[PDB]
Amino acid sequence: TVKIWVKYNEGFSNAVRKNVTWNNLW
Amino acid sequence: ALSAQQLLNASKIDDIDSMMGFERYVPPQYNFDAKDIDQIPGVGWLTNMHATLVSQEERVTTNQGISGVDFYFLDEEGGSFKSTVVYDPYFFIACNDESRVNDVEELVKKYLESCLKSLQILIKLSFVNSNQLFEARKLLRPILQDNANNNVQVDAKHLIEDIREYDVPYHVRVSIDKDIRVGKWYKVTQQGFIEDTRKIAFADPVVMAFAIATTKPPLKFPDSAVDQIMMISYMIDGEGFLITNREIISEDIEDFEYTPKPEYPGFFTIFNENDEVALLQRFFEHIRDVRPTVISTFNGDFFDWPFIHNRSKIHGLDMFDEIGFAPDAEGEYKSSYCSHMDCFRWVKRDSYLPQGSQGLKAVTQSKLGYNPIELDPELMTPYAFEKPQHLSEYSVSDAVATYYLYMKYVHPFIFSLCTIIPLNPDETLRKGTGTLCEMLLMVQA
Amino acid sequence: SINLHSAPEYDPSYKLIQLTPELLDIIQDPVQNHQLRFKSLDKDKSEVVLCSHDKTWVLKQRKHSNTVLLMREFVPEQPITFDETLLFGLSKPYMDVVGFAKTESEFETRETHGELNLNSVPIYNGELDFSDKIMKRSSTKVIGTLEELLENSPCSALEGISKWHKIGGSVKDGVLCILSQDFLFKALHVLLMSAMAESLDLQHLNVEDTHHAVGKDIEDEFNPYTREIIETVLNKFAVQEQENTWRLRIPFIAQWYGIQALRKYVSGISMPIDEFLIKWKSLFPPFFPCDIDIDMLRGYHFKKTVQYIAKSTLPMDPKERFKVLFRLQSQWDLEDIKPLIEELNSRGMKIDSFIMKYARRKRLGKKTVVTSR
Amino acid sequence: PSVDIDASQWQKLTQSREKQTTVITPLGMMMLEIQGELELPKDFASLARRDSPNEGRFSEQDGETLIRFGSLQIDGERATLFVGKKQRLLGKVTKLDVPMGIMHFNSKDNKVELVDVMKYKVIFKDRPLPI
Repeated sequence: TVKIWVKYNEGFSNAVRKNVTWNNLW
Repeated sequence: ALSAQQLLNASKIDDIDSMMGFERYVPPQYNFDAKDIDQIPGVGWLTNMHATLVSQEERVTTNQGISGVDFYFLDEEGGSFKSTVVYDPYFFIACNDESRVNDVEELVKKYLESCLKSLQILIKLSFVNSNQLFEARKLLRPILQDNANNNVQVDAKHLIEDIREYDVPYHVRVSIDKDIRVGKWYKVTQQGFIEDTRKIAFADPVVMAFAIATTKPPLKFPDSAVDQIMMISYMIDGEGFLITNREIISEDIEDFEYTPKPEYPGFFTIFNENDEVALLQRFFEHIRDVRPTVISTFNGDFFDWPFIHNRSKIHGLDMFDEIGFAPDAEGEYKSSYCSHMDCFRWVKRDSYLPQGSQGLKAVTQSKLGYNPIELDPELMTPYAFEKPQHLSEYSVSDAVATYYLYMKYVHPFIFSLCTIIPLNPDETLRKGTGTLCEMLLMVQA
Repeated sequence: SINLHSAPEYDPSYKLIQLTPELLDIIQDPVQNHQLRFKSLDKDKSEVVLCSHDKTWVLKQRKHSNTVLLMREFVPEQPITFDETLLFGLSKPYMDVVGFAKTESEFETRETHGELNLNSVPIYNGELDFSDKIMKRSSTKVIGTLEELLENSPCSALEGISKWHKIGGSVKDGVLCILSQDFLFKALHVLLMSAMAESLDLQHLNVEDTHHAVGKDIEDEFNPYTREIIETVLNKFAVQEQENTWRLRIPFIAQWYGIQALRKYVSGISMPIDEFLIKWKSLFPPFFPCDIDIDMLRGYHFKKTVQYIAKSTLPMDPKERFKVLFRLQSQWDLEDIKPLIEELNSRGMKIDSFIMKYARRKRLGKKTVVTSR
Repeated sequence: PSVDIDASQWQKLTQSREKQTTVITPLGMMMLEIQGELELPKDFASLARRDSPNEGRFSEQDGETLIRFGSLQIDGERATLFVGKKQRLLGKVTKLDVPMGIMHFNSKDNKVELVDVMKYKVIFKDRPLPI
């Protein structure tokens, strides 16, 4: 037991583009 | 009696035509050679033609109609007009004994006084209009029957053996005799239409292609008595539009792109209407606004058009008054100013496809070389509520496919065929290949 | 094979930026002014743009549901000891890398139009003692240089300078400002008349000779036309060849004059077009006999009648703008309306689609015009 | 506010080396992508002490305990990822349509520096498999 593994995702969702604030960066 | 009603229909058609930018143009009084052209006042690309009846416009001879043909033209300046030619309709009588043709002449001179406009040496018979011609045929047919029955080998009646060139459509008779063809360029002059042999490249018509989506019951066919239109997609000269009925489609659809090949751009603009009638009114108004001279569909003669007509009637609208379209004697939907190009007909006649390939999809794959969006029809109604974006992607995919199917294959073929055959696009599309053949041989002879 | 190692905590200071071929070319240029620069108007509200020396891009973030690890090669301090348990589909390891960053999004860049920051720019009307109107403002911070203006503006250097010259921006007593329409064009007229009075070569005008030719007559106390003002006028109505001399354009100035005529005569009351063409026509300040064209009479007026309209006074929201536009003129010309909506597309794509989506396209034989509902 | 991107080091290293040929950047950096969430232990310190020499699963680098969690194998377009002793994921080496720039944002001085340019990635879109 206790072996490293990877939680597989069933699907791949791709978000829509968004505006960038100065606060989002820093 | 029925004359004046055909004149009423004519006048309504004149109103439709003028509303859509086809006013009757009348060239200047005459006065040289057809070879030094442009020295004559007037130029247009001919896109359609229809039989019609026209008024006169010492003795005025009371009120009576004139047989003629309307020709529809697009000008060099991005505009359009229509113009009208008058011509006496005619047909011939043959005799089995030449020596006494004159007695026959006198007989018929008397016998056909009520319908006949003139006669001249076969015996050529000319008439004031199509109705009188038809009365002459009704008067002559029993004689010809008895005659055809008679075995022969002395009385005048019995000397007329037959009629020849008797089943030529009037518009065809005119197109042939005047040597005019759709798809060619003419200068309209008082002397007549002058072919411009210098211009071969086609002008660019306004082209609309459309597909509708409607509700239907499970495992049954759509019925226009109870089912509603939920969306209408269309394209105009490469620009897409989609109109929506928000009584059914449970959200506003937003503008989007569907472009399956660079050849086929599809930018669609959306019109979200509150209900069916609004959708219809937006549709009709858009049609009046853009003025198509081709409208294309896929199986619109059997599905789309009668459905649109019936929903139109249900909301108290008169489609004929709105856009000039109505069913003909075959039950097909036609107008004067705009050709109805049902691509499915071309598919069935000229495409070489298997019954297995008579679907929109298989035609798309075969002819445009790509794989369009597919949706089980039974799923179309529920998704209208549940997944409206997918349905709208399907709808516009349909419109793109229909547009480029028309533009890449059907338009050049049908119009070029029109450039040698004396028919409008609709008929050349719909006639049997055999009748087409008949027409070609008639031209050659 | 490659041995994969991982840190207990990743540094989120590292971010992924999409690099277009153009942006790559820009990156790979030793001297592109300040190379690439991140620019923004404020800290908590405005958007952030990336600017090169001659172009401006808008940034767009896009998240994904996958695990992206940025790893780097390292030389292990201690020899990696491990028993080989499977050889299948495996070659002997020859290097060690460690993931120092885990990104969940990418940054797409889109070509966009650069704009100027006119926050602290005053209006100059030719008024004396302007310093008091400068120092007694809300923003104690005063725009000292053009560099400072560009640094606090959402645009590239060249776009910024081009637009600054396009709007007739200038500087008086060390303070940037914008000249009023009246004073700017009056300055233009005076410049023209003075230049022709001294028979100056219009194709090759310079600052010194022009400046000397203008303020030679008028007393200095009433002469606000310094060399910077002249340079502004030249940068507005002329094009330089070697970049050092200036060469005047012609259609822009005459059309602009038609606009001046517009602010004077059809701001208060409207009048039928044939009449307006006559009256407009009676106005000929420039010595040069101007030509009329229907294209010249488009974008500054609305309708068989005509009335002046300023673009700045129209609402900035598209739907409201179209609403008020449908309130103002029942029937529109195509060419009359194209320049009036070109600058303000919220979609930012195409021209015709905007028009049909927000109006009713109702073409006619002469031209494909627009109509209202 | 505004600040320039420093790309001098990246330029000097780029000019003196190739355009990227395999997945390794000329600078010795790469990009790994997994369709999923990487599940790691909650107590690194404890396992680093109970870690035995035979396993060699943990090591110290500059005061930080790194774990060796897997192996990556490139046999061409085909790629295989081994995780732990018992997990295998199948994937591919793909050329990025849009090259990704790795940049370091120094919050302290508000300075941005270009770290490297990724032209390729090793991606795994398929379900993890048995050993």
